[PDB]
Amino acid sequence: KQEVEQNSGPLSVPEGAIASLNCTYSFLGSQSFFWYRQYSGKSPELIMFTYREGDKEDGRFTAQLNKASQHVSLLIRDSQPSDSATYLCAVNDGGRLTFGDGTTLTVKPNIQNPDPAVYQLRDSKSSDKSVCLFTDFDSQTNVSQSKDSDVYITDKCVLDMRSMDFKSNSAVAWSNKSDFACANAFNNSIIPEDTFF
Amino acid sequence: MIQRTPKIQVYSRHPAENGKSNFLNCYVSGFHPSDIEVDLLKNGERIEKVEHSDLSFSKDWSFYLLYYTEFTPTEKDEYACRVNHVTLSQPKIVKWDRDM
Amino acid sequence: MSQTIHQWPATLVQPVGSPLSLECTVEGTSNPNLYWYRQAAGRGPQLLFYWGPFGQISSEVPQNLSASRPQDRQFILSSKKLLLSDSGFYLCAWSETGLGMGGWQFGEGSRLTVLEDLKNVFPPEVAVFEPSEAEISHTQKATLVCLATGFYPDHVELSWWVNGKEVHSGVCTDPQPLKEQPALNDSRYALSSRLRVSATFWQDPRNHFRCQVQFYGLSENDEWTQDRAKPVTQIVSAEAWGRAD
Amino acid sequence: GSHSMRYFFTSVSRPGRGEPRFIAVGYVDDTQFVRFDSDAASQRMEPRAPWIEQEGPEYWDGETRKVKAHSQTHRVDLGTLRGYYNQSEAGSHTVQRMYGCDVGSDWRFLRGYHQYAYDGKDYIALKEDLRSWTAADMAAQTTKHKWEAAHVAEQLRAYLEGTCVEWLRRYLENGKETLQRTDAPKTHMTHHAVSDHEATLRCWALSFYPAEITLTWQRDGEDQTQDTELVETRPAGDGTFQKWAAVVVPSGQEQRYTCHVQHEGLPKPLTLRWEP
Amino acid sequence: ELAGIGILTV
Repeated sequence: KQEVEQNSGPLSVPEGAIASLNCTYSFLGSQSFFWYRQYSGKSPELIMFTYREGDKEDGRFTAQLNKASQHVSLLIRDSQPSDSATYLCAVNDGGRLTFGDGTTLTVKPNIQNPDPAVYQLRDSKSSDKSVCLFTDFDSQTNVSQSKDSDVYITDKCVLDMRSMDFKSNSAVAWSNKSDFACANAFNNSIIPEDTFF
Repeated sequence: MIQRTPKIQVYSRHPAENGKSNFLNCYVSGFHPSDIEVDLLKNGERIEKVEHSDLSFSKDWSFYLLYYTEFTPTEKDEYACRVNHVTLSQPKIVKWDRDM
Repeated sequence: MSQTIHQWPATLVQPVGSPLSLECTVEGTSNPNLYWYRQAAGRGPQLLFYWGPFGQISSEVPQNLSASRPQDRQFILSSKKLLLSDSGFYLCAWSETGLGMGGWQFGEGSRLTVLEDLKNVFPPEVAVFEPSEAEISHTQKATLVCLATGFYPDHVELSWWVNGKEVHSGVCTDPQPLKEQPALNDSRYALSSRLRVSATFWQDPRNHFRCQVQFYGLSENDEWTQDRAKPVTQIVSAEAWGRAD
Repeated sequence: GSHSMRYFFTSVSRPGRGEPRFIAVGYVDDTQFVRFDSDAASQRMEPRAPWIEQEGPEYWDGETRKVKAHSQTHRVDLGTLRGYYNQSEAGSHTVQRMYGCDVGSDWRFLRGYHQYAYDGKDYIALKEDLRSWTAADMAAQTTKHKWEAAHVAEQLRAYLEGTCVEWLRRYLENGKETLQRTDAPKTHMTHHAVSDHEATLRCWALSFYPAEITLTWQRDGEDQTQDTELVETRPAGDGTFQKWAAVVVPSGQEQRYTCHVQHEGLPKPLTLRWEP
Repeated sequence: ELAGIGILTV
């Protein structure tokens, strides 16, 4: 609402950078302050609380309070893709917590050695669908929807094969129509390899 | 535990002038526990609708309350404050005097 | 060592007019402050009820909801007859008795979806797509893709199982589903996830891959008129085995 | 001059009737500005001074929630303390708390307080340093250990030195017409014999604010506190205060005595003296 | 302004 104001985001921050989240409250009598982290589909989880001016650090997280300007900040040091989430600011306005609407943070993974490509996968079952997978592209490559309601294309998501110390971006596209082919499936690619017999 | 016996003063908000409106007060202080009976009497008759301040206390935790009601003093009516408390063996009556 | 808070049920899908009963339990503190908040998408949790150890403190008045605390560490949110408006993510929280810094933690939340018409409910069809040889050869890795399609309402919990045990490494599941037909208000949804393993692990026919999707739907006794089997809460899955080149 | 803000809380358990009676009252200097009574129909923090009614509904709502939270904590305490003092469920017991601010003539923080009492005696208090606890006995030790593990003093340090003064300053400004005023005492003196050769001269100080005031007699230089029994300062009821001192003396001469009054509202200390 | 922190059960 307007009692606790936070930019909505999405706020992008490169991996390894410091993410700074800001909050402004209007209730003069607010005596304690809190930060929560909320992942998609999850309940919020407490990050910190503070009841005094200045900074309060807990690991990579640093909360800052300035009552004069009724401003509360949160700095996240060494941002990682795993901290992508919505950060909620809350003010204690008398026996309870009142919340801002949060600012959504997206931390883009740093892909060391990319090799963008589009592959076509078939299913182990007999399905009328065929799936195209755009993977291993740089984190600066944005994927968009198709100019065709018959095809579907997901947003990019990051996977970590902890065993190879290897991170990786993906995007899936599919359509039950014969026409649909992996060569034309995407829009604004970055010169990936398009394999075929 | 500590119980403390109350101190009592009965008086008027303003200088008593025969025939002019005023308030009859009875200030009880320095007592504990807080349960206490205070009545304002008119010719030894309990005055109805008597109001009192919000319970509060001092550094030594002892309580104080002000009881009051509007009234009009005269040369023949007698006003007094009847106070009872667990620390007293008997209810105590303090009579109102135009002076003091 | 152990201050806990749990709520139940985790997810509910019910028709307009049905009753509601959400539960919240705490452990490791006594006489706590208990709170019910509701959160709408894109927004911060909004307070419903704030109860002290001996009764309600907030003078707040939700339209069609009521709270109760039949035990020190047990808190309940009810409704005799749900309104569409009542859809949301219900969150329970606690704080130490008094006014301090102890606690202020939320339970896992109860997602409630109230529906107008139940005939719009469909479980997801699930299909797994096996890696392409071109990927295996260009890189030395194999990516499987699981596709949960045609479901409504918009929540499912996808999960990957390799040889009986659930896996997390190399897994990337879309955070939110996409509307299969964006223009329709009652469009069905889709979701995808990828599971990436080394070409060696895929090429072993000994390895069994399974995509599992928990869906939350109607209850056995919900009113139903359609021809098809009732779309109750169920797990839908698809499987694939490793292939020798 | 100096000013202060104080909150007083009293909870009395009435085993048999129902929940405990809880009454909270807030003061700025000698002026009550808010109250809360668990038995009133209101069930809200209510104003007792015009200048506080200017605060919006957000403020009132917040104060109401906090005060009720205070009440319920005192309820839990009453049950805990019986246990600590191994007392039964039968008798009535009392819990009191008080905290607040003191600021100087410059409105800067001078000292803070946070004290707690059980059955009329000190149970635990926060010391002048705002970091140490004075626990009266063994039961109070249990409490001081739990309040130390949770850093209660540190929290109170933030409230007493920051919030309490910030709001004390705010209230002094918003209610300047009332709080920063100074009502000089109106005085008069009566006299009438009690017998032949006996007469009590009585001096008065009425309608004065603040309450701090000195009313002493003098034949000449006192040198020490005189035997004149002075009545305890009392509230008029209209926000002002009153106090009188009396002396019995030989009827004949009466110019031997002179009533002296000293108050902040008076630049020069008064010196009354008349023979009715 | 009541204390909104530092108030706990004994």
